[PDB]
Amino acid sequence: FIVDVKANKHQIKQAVKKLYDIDVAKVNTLIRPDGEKKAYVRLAPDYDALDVANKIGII
Amino acid sequence: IIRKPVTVHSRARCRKNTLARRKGRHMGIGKRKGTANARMPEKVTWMRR
Amino acid sequence: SSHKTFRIKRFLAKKQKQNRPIPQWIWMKTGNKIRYNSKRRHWRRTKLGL
RNA sequence: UGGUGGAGGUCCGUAGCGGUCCUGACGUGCGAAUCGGUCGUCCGACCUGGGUAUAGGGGCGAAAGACUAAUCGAACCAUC
RNA sequence: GCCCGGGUGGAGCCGCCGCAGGUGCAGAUCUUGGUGGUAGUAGCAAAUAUUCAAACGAGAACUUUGAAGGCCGAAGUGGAGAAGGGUUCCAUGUGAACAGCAGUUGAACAUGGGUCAGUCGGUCCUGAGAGAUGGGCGAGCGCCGUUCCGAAGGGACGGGCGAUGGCCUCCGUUGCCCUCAGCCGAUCGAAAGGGAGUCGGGUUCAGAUCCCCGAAUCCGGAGUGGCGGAGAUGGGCGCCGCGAGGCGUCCAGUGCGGUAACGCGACCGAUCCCGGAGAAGCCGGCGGGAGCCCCGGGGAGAGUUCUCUUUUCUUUGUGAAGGGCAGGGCGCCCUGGAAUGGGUUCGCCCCGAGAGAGGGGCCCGUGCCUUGGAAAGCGUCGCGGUUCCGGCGGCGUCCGGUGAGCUCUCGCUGGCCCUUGAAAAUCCGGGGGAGAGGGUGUAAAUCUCGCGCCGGGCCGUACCCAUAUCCGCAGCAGGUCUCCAAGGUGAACAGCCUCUGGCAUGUUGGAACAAUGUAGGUAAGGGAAGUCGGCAAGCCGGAUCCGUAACUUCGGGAUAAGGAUUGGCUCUAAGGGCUGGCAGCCGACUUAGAACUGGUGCGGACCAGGGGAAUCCG
RNA sequence: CUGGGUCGGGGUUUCGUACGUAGCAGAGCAGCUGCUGCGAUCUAUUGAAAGUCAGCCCUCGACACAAGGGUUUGU
Ligand SMILES: [Mg+2]
Ligand SMILES: [Mg+2]
Ligand SMILES: [Mg+2]
Ligand SMILES: [Mg+2]
Ligand SMILES: [Mg+2]
Ligand SMILES: [Mg+2]
Ligand SMILES: [Mg+2]
Ligand SMILES: [Mg+2]
Ligand SMILES: [Mg+2]
Ligand SMILES: [Mg+2]
Ligand SMILES: [Mg+2]
Ligand SMILES: [Mg+2]
Ligand SMILES: [Mg+2]
Ligand SMILES: [Mg+2]
Ligand SMILES: [Mg+2]
Ligand SMILES: [Mg+2]
Ligand SMILES: [Mg+2]
Ligand SMILES: [Mg+2]
Ligand SMILES: [Mg+2]
Ligand SMILES: [Mg+2]
Ligand SMILES: [Mg+2]
Ligand SMILES: [Mg+2]
Ligand SMILES: [Mg+2]
Ligand SMILES: [Mg+2]
Ligand SMILES: [Mg+2]
Ligand SMILES: [Mg+2]
Ligand SMILES: [Mg+2]
Ligand SMILES: [Mg+2]
Ligand SMILES: [Mg+2]
Ligand SMILES: [Mg+2]
Ligand SMILES: [Mg+2]
Ligand SMILES: [Mg+2]
Ligand SMILES: [Mg+2]
Ligand SMILES: [Mg+2]
Repeated sequence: FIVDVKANKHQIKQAVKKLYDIDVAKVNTLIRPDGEKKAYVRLAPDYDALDVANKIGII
Repeated sequence: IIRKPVTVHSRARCRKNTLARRKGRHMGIGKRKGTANARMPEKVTWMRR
Repeated sequence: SSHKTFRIKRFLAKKQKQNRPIPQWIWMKTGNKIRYNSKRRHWRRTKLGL
């Protein structure tokens, strides 16, 4: 995901959990050379990423 | 895609010359550049003795 | 430098974002006098101050 | 007398630092001070990075009026 | 100066009477802009070097692939960082401009991508220093000053009062009182100082100690603490029971062992006090351990095979964290008491303030074995997915020896100082003994022991790091801080050649080989007659064995000066370890002597002091 | 039916005696009971081998080539 530079890892985890009613294993955040924060969100093993991406709209 | 073999750099020549030096060749007073102490330190000699 | 501060990185990001050329639909508006981007900066020529 | 030991602002000499001579090259140059051979020193008053202090009639100077951002027998900037 | 004609042009302009002025250019090394001759000229010459074939393409000296010949030569033209740069990184596309020739190429242009951390750093500490308040000064913005002309603590074990919540039990939350007591001065100051804790394998076009897999680890937290184990369960008496074992009274129980160094899995404890670690220079010598190099073999795969070569080359392993054992060190302990002095080092040094000789203890154990761990990695041979695959299979990853060898690291010991070579954060041990627990048990308080539960937020992370990504106006022969470091020769990290890795000759090529240049050489006879002046060039040069003057501050002068030798090959002699005056088995480089031999040549390239006699000055 | 050119062959000349083979030549050394190996060098083949126009001399040997191409010029 792309998030704003004012978000903690805890905030990103909570936002994903509320929005997409899923579980998050961990979060890794970096700040792109162009300015916004990029977040890699690793889900729980019992959730697969492909179906969540389906529900999102990106396939 | 093959990994080419390493170009040969043999040691047969230098090991044959080393065998000659073992026998005592090429070690005359003509073929030596350092001092006697530099070639074989007298302190080390005395230590061993 | 690999070690850099947050504000330095943000300023660099803004400067990098500013370096794109103009959109092709600009030059054929009506009240337009712009032919190209005249503020483009190359890293070899001008050294960004700092 | 023979060993041993391993001192030293010690000697030859690399790396490093410096810059003698050719008054060589170049001299609208590679370069607003470089290049080549040859040179001085190379464990100590040694060489060097970063941090920090000293600001213009002031600083700093193993002292040449030297250095103080290619600017120094008084820096640079703006104004009068 | 002006009026007409012709042409171009496309929207304003002039005559006369007055009024007003920023009103007339050939120059001012005038200002700005433009353009010539020079001139298709100077020039595109620092660091050895390129050639053949094919492909793509309109187009090839410069692109790509293959082959050949070269260079860098481990103090690199290699592999990574710091500062600085800031998208230059990666993929695709283009060839207008730029890359001083060209380009199918680019650090150019155009589209898109790319930097993932509890453990790597910042973040914290303080250093040299910087800087508020109090105070002082100052017309004033302000300045001085950093403990100095200050009521500088907003904390706490515990006790008492008052209220609340939770089974109001016991504790928490406060509010008040009693009691307890320093600060070296707020705060800032290091991406090289201090600073707990992450390693291995795999993966991308570009990211990995960060992603995935697998093994760990530090810190912090937890009403009921989740749990084990420790604190712990004994003795006496009266008994019962044949005894085993079981009852009723008393008493103890904040662990135990070793003579000792000290050991064991824990083994209560506050304010306070003491100490340690953090926390220390430069140089020398020696020893231990790794990595590398080296030698003799087993494999596996390659190279040569005109002749020879049991041949030449490549490869042949195990992380962190535990456990054990080597191996190093001890200014640690016990017995005993030594001259006929002894022990011992390369050197030293040690001993009635207790040596030798026995027996122990402690610390580091980065080495070996094991858990990890063969399951992974790698080298080969063969099958698959005709591919999109951490694909599947066989085999192997073995045995030894040495070294004043190089680098790193640990340790011992000494030398030098009119030089004595940081602070704080943080952590730990001890001395004390204020307190707490229970009355014999369901034991309690308390545990730095074992396992178990939860979490670790924020920022940086791509690439260059330099004869093209930095600074010099630039792809500038300049400058710019570091780590890694093979073989041969050789004293050597010197010079020269080569391997791993890299590169295409430094912003162009072809053909000629005049003068004059720049940079190298060689010259008959003479030998400084040249020149201001032996400027430049030239002679000498390493090592071994002889020999070495005047003068002297007695240390030097000194490599003084001056001589001889140096190759190749075949021998001899001497210099050691381990096991059982001796015997056997291994072995690493040296030194000396001799013979033979070459067209007198032998430090054969490279490296590599000309000398002497005096004067002046310091 | 002539020409040069390339290659080859001779001549000249430079250097100094090639590789291989053989040797009861070789300071010596090791192994097997006189023989076999290592061994710098030496002797014979060996005035040998190699080079020799690119700006040397002759060839009458071989090979292919050579009756071309372009631009101009009138009293
Ligand atoms: Mg630049
Ligand atoms: Mg000296
Ligand atoms: Mg000159
Ligand atoms: Mg000139
Ligand atoms: Mg010297
Ligand atoms: Mg002053
Ligand atoms: Mg003067
Ligand atoms: Mg003045
Ligand atoms: Mg108009
Ligand atoms: Mg006007
Ligand atoms: Mg004019
Ligand atoms: Mg020209
Ligand atoms: Mg490099
Ligand atoms: Mg690199
Ligand atoms: Mg690129
Ligand atoms: Mg060009
Ligand atoms: Mg991890
Ligand atoms: Mg102040
Ligand atoms: Mg700080
Ligand atoms: Mg730090
Ligand atoms: Mg003793
Ligand atoms: Mg395996
Ligand atoms: Mg990187
Ligand atoms: Mg060249
Ligand atoms: Mg070139
Ligand atoms: Mg260049
Ligand atoms: Mg050039
Ligand atoms: Mg002469
Ligand atoms: Mg002569
Ligand atoms: Mg004269
Ligand atoms: Mg001279
Ligand atoms: Mg003298
Ligand atoms: Mg005199
Ligand atoms: Mg002097």
